Amino acid sequence: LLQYHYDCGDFGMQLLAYPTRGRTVHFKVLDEFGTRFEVANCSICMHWLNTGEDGGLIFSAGYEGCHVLVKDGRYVLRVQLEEMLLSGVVAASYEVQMTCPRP
Amino acid sequence: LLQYHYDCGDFGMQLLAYPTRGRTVHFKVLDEFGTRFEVANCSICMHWLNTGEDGGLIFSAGYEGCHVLVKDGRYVLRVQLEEMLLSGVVAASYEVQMTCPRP
Ligand SMILES: *[C@@H]1O[C@H](CO[C@@H]2O[C@@H](C)[C@@H](O)[C@@H](O)[C@@H]2O)[C@@H](O[C@@H]2O[C@H](CO)[C@@H](O)[C@H](O)[C@H]2NC(C)=O)[C@H](O)[C@H]1NC(C)=O
Ligand SMILES: *[C@@H]1O[C@H](CO[C@@H]2O[C@@H](C)[C@@H](O)[C@@H](O)[C@@H]2O)[C@@H](O[C@@H]2O[C@H](CO)[C@@H](O)[C@H](O)[C@H]2NC(C)=O)[C@H](O)[C@H]1NC(C)=O
Repeated sequence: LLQYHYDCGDFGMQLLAYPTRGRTVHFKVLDEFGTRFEVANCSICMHWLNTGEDGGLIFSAGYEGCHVLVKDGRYVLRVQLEEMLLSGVVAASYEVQMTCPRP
Repeated sequence: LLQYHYDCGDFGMQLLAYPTRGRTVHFKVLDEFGTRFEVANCSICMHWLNTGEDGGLIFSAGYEGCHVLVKDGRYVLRVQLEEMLLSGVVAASYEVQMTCPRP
């Protein structure tokens, strides 16, 4: 499987994913219509992509960033992870709802 | 003064500005509430910043990009240009409404 978890900060949250076997990870943000948006560095939307010292991918998003929605007094962002082979095919896809503050 | 003009393309438009005396140019996109957003490379919003061969700054924006509004069957994007000194102070500010297709 794919190792992932998310942390809640003061001004935003970050999602850390660890792919195996040389695979890569693509993050896609979802809106209320189910449309999928590729995640890239975006200062206007408060989206950022970085690699950790352990070799993991880190997607950090501000609470007031693009497509982060407010429901029941909590920040919620629906992100789908696509774990892919170097050929460009998707090996596995996971969907996670980042809800801050937890639970 | 500051030299600028915009061109209408098929899928988007680009704004070209030419600052003098070593000044720099900052592009800010405006929404309907008057809030000012700094323009940077943003694949999700279809905003891009590049420098031309003549040394000018080029801001290209897709017609379906962020804050591009539809009024009277035309794409309209309100952009404010800040011409600044290397000290960080604003020397001059111009506001332009990019309307495509012209007029
Ligand atoms: C995407 O952008 C990051 C920089 O984003 C920053 O960090 C966020 C938390 C945000 O709040 C701002 O502080 C910053 O804009 C790039 O990251 C750095 O990566 C370069 C390249 O390896 C490295 O030289 C820098 O030292 C890094 N910065 C820090 C503070 O360690 C990142 O490279 C960009 N990614 C792509 C693909 O363009
Ligand atoms: C910001 O991004 C551009 C690349 O954006 C591209 O062009 C747009 C029209 C878009 O539709 C896509 O095709 C692309 O993502 C960067 O530009 C290039 O700049 C580098 C650096 O000088 C150069 O090596 C490349 O050859 C350029 N690409 C081309 C096609 O000429 C630009 O550098 C980025 N700016 C910043 C500040 O990060």
